[PDB]
Amino acid sequence: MFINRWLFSTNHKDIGTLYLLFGAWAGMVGTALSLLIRAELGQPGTLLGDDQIYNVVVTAHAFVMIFFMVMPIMIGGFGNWLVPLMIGAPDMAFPRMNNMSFWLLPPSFLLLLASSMVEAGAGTGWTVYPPLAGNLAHAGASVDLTIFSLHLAGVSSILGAINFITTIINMKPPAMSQYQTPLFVWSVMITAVLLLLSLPVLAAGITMLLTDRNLNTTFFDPAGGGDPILYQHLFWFFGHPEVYILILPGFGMISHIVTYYSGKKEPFGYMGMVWAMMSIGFLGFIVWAHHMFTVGMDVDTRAYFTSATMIIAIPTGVKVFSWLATLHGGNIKWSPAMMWALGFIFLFTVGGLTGIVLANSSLDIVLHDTYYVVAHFHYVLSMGAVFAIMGGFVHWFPLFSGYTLNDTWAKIHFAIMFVGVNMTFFPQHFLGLSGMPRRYSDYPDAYTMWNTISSMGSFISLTAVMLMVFIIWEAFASKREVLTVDLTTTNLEWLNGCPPPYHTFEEPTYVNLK
Amino acid sequence: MAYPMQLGFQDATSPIMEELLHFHDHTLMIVFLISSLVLYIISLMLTTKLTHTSTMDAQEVETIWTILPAIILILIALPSLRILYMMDEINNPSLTVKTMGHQWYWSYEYTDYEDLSFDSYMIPTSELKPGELRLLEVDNRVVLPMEMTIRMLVSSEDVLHSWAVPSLGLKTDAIPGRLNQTTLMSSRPGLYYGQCSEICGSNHSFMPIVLELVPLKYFEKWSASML
Amino acid sequence: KIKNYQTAPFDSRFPNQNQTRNCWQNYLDFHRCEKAMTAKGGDVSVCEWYRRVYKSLCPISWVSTWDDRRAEGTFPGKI
Amino acid sequence: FENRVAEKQKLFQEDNGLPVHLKGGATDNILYRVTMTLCLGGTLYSLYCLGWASFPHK
Amino acid sequence: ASGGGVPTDEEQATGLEREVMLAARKGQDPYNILAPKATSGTKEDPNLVPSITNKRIVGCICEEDNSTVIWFWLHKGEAQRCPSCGTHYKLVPH
Amino acid sequence: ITAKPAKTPTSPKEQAIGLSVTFLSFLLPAGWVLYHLDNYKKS
Amino acid sequence: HYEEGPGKNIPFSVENKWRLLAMMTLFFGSGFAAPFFIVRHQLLKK
Amino acid sequence: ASAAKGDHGGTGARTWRFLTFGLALPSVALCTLNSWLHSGHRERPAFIPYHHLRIRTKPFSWGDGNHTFFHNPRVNPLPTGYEK
Amino acid sequence: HQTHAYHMVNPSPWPLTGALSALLMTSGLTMWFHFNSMTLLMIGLTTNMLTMYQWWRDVIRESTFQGHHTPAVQKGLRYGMILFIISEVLFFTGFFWAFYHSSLAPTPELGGCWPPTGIHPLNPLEVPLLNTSVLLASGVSITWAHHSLMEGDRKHMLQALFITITLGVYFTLLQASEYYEAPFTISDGVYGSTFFVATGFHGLHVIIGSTFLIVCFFRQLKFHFTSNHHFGFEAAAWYWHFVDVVWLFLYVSIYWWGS
Ligand SMILES: CCCCCCCCCCCCCCCCCC(=O)OCC(COC(=O)CCCCCCCCCCCCCCCCC)OC(=O)CCCCCCCCCCCCCCCCC
Ligand code: HEA
Ligand SMILES: CCCCC/C=C\C/C=C\C/C=C\C/C=C\CCCC(=O)O[C@H](COC(=O)CCCCCCCCCCCCCCCCC)COP(=O)(O)OCCN
Ligand SMILES: CCCCCC/C=C\CCCCCCCCCC(=O)O[C@H](COC(=O)CCCCCCCCCCCCCCC)COP(=O)(O)OC[C@@H](O)CO
Ligand SMILES: CCCCCC/C=C\CCCCCCCCCC(=O)O[C@H](COC(=O)CCCCCCCCCCCCCCC)COP(=O)(O)OC[C@@H](O)CO
Ligand SMILES: CCCCCCCCCCO[C@@H]1O[C@H](CO)[C@@H](O[C@H]2O[C@H](CO)[C@@H](O)[C@H](O)[C@H]2O)[C@H](O)[C@H]1O
Ligand SMILES: C[C@H](CCC(=O)O)[C@H]1CC[C@H]2[C@@H]3[C@H](O)C[C@@H]4C[C@H](O)CC[C@]4(C)[C@H]3C[C@H](O)[C@]12C
Ligand SMILES: C[C@H](CCC(=O)O)[C@H]1CC[C@H]2[C@@H]3[C@H](O)C[C@@H]4C[C@H](O)CC[C@]4(C)[C@H]3C[C@H](O)[C@]12C
Ligand code: CUA
Ligand SMILES: [Cu+2]
Ligand SMILES: [Mg+2]
Ligand code: NA
Ligand code: NA
Ligand SMILES: [Zn+2]
Repeated sequence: MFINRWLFSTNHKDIGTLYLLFGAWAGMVGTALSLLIRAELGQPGTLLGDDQIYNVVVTAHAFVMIFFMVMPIMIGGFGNWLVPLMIGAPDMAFPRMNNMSFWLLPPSFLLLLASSMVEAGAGTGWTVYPPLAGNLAHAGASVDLTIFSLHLAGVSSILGAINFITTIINMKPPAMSQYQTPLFVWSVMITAVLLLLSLPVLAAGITMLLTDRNLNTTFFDPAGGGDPILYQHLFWFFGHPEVYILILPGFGMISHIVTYYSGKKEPFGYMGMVWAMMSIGFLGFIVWAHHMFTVGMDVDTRAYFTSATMIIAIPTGVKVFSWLATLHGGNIKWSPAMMWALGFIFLFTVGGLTGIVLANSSLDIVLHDTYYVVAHFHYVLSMGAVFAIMGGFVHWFPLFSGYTLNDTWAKIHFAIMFVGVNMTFFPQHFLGLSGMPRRYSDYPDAYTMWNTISSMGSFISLTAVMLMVFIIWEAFASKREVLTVDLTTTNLEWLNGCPPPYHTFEEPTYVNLK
Repeated sequence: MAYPMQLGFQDATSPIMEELLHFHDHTLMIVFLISSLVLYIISLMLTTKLTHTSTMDAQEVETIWTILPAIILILIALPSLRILYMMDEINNPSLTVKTMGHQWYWSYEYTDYEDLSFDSYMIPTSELKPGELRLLEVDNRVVLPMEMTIRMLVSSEDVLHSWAVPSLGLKTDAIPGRLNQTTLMSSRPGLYYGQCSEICGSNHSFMPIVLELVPLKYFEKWSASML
Repeated sequence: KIKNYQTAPFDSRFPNQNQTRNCWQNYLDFHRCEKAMTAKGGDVSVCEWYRRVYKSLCPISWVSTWDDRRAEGTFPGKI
Repeated sequence: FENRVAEKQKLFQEDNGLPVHLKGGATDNILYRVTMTLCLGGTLYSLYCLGWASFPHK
Repeated sequence: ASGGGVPTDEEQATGLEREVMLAARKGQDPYNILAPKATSGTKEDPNLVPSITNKRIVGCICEEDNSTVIWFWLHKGEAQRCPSCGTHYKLVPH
Repeated sequence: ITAKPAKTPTSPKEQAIGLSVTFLSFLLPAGWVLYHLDNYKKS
Repeated sequence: HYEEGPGKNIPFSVENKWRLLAMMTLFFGSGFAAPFFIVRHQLLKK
Repeated sequence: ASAAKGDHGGTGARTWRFLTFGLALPSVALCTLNSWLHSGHRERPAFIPYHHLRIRTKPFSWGDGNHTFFHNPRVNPLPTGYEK
Repeated sequence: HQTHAYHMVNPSPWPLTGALSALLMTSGLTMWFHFNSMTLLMIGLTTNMLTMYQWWRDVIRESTFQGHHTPAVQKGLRYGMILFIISEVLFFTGFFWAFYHSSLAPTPELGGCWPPTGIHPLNPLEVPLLNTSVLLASGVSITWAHHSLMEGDRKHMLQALFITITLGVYFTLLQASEYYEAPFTISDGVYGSTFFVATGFHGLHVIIGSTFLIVCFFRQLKFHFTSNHHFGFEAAAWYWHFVDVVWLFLYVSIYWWGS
């Protein structure tokens, strides 16, 4: 029964639990990698004494955080747990294919581990640009294992996207239109359309890299008439959609959390929030070359990409102001989840605004490939995704587990984390403006003070992660079983109790049309 | 070069870099304002016992918060694009210099008249003369005439690199098989520093760029002294 | 003998950041011209402009590789 | 050929508690064990190969 | 030849597919494929909510085009009202 | 949210144990590797 | 059929909080330790 | 944009069989003829060791490492030229 | 029990064996490319084929034999197959992008022209045109099969599907012969790279599609399909039209425009 239940699952909740477990474990790996990065930079000189290893650590840090921590937690974990419950469905459309999306990830992760253990690792950047990632500058198996790791993660998410789109379109109650489905369900649907369209292009691109490295193709090799910049276009045609994939389920959870702890039955401006997510998803496909403003493109192309990129601020701002307008007039419950969501709104806004700075290709000449970009995305992506994830975990942990957290401990954990991430990343703006490149194992002496402070910040967030583990233990250790939650009339996922039975909605909800 | 505890951009050495500084001041003011308004409004929403939990109508307020961001974006984009098109307009240089990236050093070619070329390596920390800068000096600097429009052509003989000099507002990727152009104009004599800006392997952190800007007559003497 | 040559001027055929084709075209132009001028009545001095431009713009290793391949019979452009 | 679908419908609807991947009878079990043995053995072999490839081989 | 030899659903559908097909013939919806049409929802004319058991979750879209659905368990016994719009619902077991 | 009283309450002493054990499980292995970095770099 | 309810819908036991603490410590500690040991492995390789 | 054919009234199997045998398979027959007229081998061209062709940055994982997967000795020269 | 129409699937080992097969194939390719051995790759290919066979066998058991494919379940499978085909279109789009990027801006290494110096393309009016007529014809014949099935005509469904499969096999053998006769190779710069990777992935999809049609052929022989319920046949036809449309784009782009 253990193997049948946990290895042969066809249950959306159990598969969601596997994803949350996997993502949490990956989060520990990616955190350890981030601390090694900051240890190398925490004083001038060399710590590891091997900058190829440093580059391998940076590369792995990013792949682990994006592909094994954020997307499995948001889409595989919260998506599988919550989406069928929020639409009253009895499971996902393809419950058995769903289990394969999960089980592809431990092999994917194993292939990434293998990449770093054989030869000298893939010290390429998570972008894996040729020719550095080609078979002369990265000879041997490491880059190919990385490519295969990405193929398996890609198949996992493409099939998961097929599952979520089908579920959400096809398995709502017959009376419920798409404009009666909760915003988190919208956010997953749109994220899934972005994955469906973007990951195959990445797959095409890394497959061409594979064949340049092993079958004597020259897609990216000028000696055969190829072009390194073609790889960049294919990569970023996937990679800009990817960053919106990483935040969109977060936007969906934030809408639910802010609504809930403002004591509201609904988010402010629902159709605007749907519009804004669809607009961000659409614009997210026509901006990718803002990752390429220094490669030598024509001025009119740089002008188009500057302009198109900035337009995304308009729908994003509608969502930010609408969250504020949801708080407006609320009976505010200062829960730990609410704290995470409030920190999200502010830190995501800061990060989005430095993204608008970078959108200006003239200024990006001086800021590209510097710590200003690192600061931008650790605000908007790293803090953005982590705070939405923490807010969602604290809010829904009692649903998934049946047990309550200690709220005081959870607030302490929030406080430590908020200090730690801001001490870590805010000084990196100064390092970027003053010209410190990213992807460096050591820096000119002038940059010492802010690197020292940033590394000290990284340890504070380590203390938070450790505390988070203790807090989860304490909840399972004390076994305070949930009785009731408020606002179930507008939060259907709670209405089958905590945790819900293995099968829910065997008798579907009754919704009439009138 | 950067200096300890620096918060902003290196001092501008070229007119285009001055333009960027003014454009950044303009944009950062907007960033500060919007960030601070969001923070304020969060605190405003959270500091009253008054409530209103029934459905709120959204249409009117959404005109404001699409039109006003649209106007702000236009006020960023107009100076942004003006500077973009300035950088691109015809500058008619008096000198072309090529630089080729390698793992891990730069080489330079001055082939307008004489066929001069040479390699430029970081000085190891153990060899720095007293008072010289760790990770930044090179053995052979890029001698150039000040107050003159110079065409730099950038490429690579192996992996990607990127040739950058922050105080001149310059960063151009060095791509094998491709010859990227940028223009360089220093308002001042002196030494101007930069660092490889596209990850290129083991020693990415250790292949810096040093320009040495001098009056034309001294540039010519130096050129002349190379034959 | 019109010279006063300093460096290659702006060429409206090649107005963007990628200058590869400008180097390539003048390299071809010079060598096509220098071949033509081995007919009866020709001197390579007429080819000088292309020569100065490609020497100014082209990386030395590109010129050297192209020269080597012209001598091997493996140059892929038409001269 | 004749239409024998009804007899397969009777077989696969028999209330014997078997999951669908084993409900055809003893051949299903054989094919399953072959498959799983190859998968788990290959996975063990792949881990062996990682170990081998993780260290320089002289 | 333009002949035959392809089974029909009536001949060969089985299991739940066949139950759905047969119920559709009789105009019944035991598997909840259709959205029910509301009554006036008064106390005298409550919406009648079938269930195989003694409680079922109702979602109430109180006005046409509301995006917010109001969810609650409806129990056997006296009709209950939507906590948002007050329309009445009465469970009819099975 | 409302909840039944803890089935198996975790005293402050019990918490101090779980916290210390948790923190040690992160810190000791990483500490061992980092302490011995120079023993690695010289091999 | 499977067990349901708090502490029964998970692939690890919470019957004993100290056994749990060992499990969680091995679980999260193994993931956190792994990058330090891979770095060690690469530094030691040659 | 519908060719010069023209036969509906309630589409069906009979019409699509008519297209299959009356248009589609005749087209295949005609292209098969066309093709099995212009078949026969062309003069293979002088070998020139162009550096953008016969690329070898890593040996192939079969044979001697220097032959492509569907190598045809009559028309595929190696980096050093045609085979004996 | 349930009173919805959706399918609660029995716990299954095939997701796990499929995921492990993926680990074995990719680590197997790595070992082939770098450590001169096909062992892991052969195990992975074998377990992948075993996984697909048993998984789709079980889907047949669940639907033809157990009745779980209600109209709602079928509707879900229609969406799933359309979405899968869309993802496959985007995969090919990446290869077309690479082709147009290289061919619209030929670099000096090529001769600054397209086709590159030294490349002698196939004549698109010879076997490539025949292949085009073959796949177009099989789109007509599979539509005849579809209508015959809907009209209850077993014999003509089987004839038309047989013709469709025969044309798919003919395409594959023609393409195998053209690969062998081609005077250029995958190592012939970006021309060979784009040609063989793009037509090669397409050829793989022709083999996949043909195999899917063969599965349908045998299921039809065994009377699995009704005149109204036959989604495996509809999915294989959709997939087959997708393979035909990709070919037309390849023919116009790489063979004809690129020659
Ligand atoms: C929670 C705490 C954790 C601890 C870690 C730190 C957290 C961050 C809090 C820190 C509290 C932040 C208050 C504004 C910071 C601006 C500092 C500055 O002087 O910046 C200067 C400029 C460049 O300026 C120059 O070229 C000239 C510099 C010198 C000016 C002349 C005076 C000479 C002396 C200067 C003395 C200092 C001046 C400062 C003047 C101070 C004015 C406020 O650099 C930059 O652009 C860097 C900007 C990065 C872009 C992000 C902007 C959005 C942030 C708005 C809310 C803060 C979020 C904080 C993140 C969250 C904070 C809550
Ligand atoms: C969660 C992930 C995430 C998100 C959501 C974003 C959002 C944005 N990003 Fe960022 N980005 C990354 C993750 C993300 N980014 C990553 C990982 C990289 C680097 C990859 C690498 O190189 O490794 C990166 C890199 C990156 C670059 C390339 C920089 C370079 O390498 O030189 C650029 C350039 O334009 C950019 C711009 C933006 C913009 C304009 C947004 C916008 O969508 C932000 C819109 C939000 C706001 C503007 C705030 C809220 C709005 C209001 C309150 C309204 C009023 C505001 C105005 C009128 C301005 N990003
Ligand atoms: C007959 C019609 C065509 C049918 C298909 C033929 C075989 C293709 C098999 C799979 C095709 C998919 C990969 C395409 C990779 C390259 C193969 C290109 C097609 C082909 O077969 O190309 C041949 C070379 O094959 C070679 O290198 C060897 C190829 C064998 C090793 C391939 C290893 C790479 C596989 C990578 C898979 C990545 C998949 C990722 C999917 C991710 C999804 C998200 C061409 O032979 P040639 O002798 O060079 O020139 C002929 C001269 N007379
Ligand atoms: C470099 C080498 C890389 C190698 C990577 C290898 C990766 C994976 C190993 C794959 C093994 C596949 C095993 C067969 C999977 C069959 C899935 C399937 O057919 O899923 C179906 C749903 O997907 C649908 O329809 C529509 C979708 C059908 C998907 C079929 C499988 C495709 C797997 C590869 C996809 C790649 C993406 C391509 C685009 C880039 C059925 O869903 P179930 O939940 O099962 O059942 C529901 C029941 O009601 C049925 O009665
Ligand atoms: C030489 C061998 C080479 C091997 C490599 C891959 C090989 C071959 C794979 C060929 C695909 C075969 C798929 C067979 C699926 C059979 C199961 C099936 O068709 O199942 C049908 C459901 O469809 C469904 O799940 C639809 C299921 C969708 C299947 C989609 C398959 C596409 C697979 C692509 C995989 C590779 C991707 C590309 C790589 C780059 C069952 O429903 P019905 O038909 O209505 O029947 C019910 C009636 O009888 C009731 O009266
Ligand atoms: C980036 C995250 C890292 C966070 C920093 C970790 C904080 C410190 C945790 C403690 O780590 C321990 O430190 C000891 C030193 O205090 C080491 O003992 C070492 O040093 C001792 C004293 O010299 C000897 O007795 C031991 O045998 C010798 O192994 C021991 O190995 C190590 O586990
Ligand atoms: C028409 C549509 C849906 C309305 C509904 O059926 O409920 C609504 C939803 C969100 C609205 C948009 C958003 O509110 C954002 C923009 C707000 C401006 O005031 C008008 C244009 C604007 C782009 C809106 C146009 C239109 O009213 C939208 C698109
Ligand atoms: C045996 C079967 C009879 C139909 C039925 O069983 O009622 C018949 C009907 C159609 C026949 C098939 C179709 O005519 C198509 C093919 C015709 C080829 O000449 C032989 C094989 C071929 C595939 C036939 C095999 C067999 O004779 C089939 C399959
Ligand atoms: Cu050269 Cu980085
Ligand atoms: Cu982007
Ligand atoms: Mg760069
Ligand atoms: Na360092
Ligand atoms: Na049909
Ligand atoms: Zn109501």
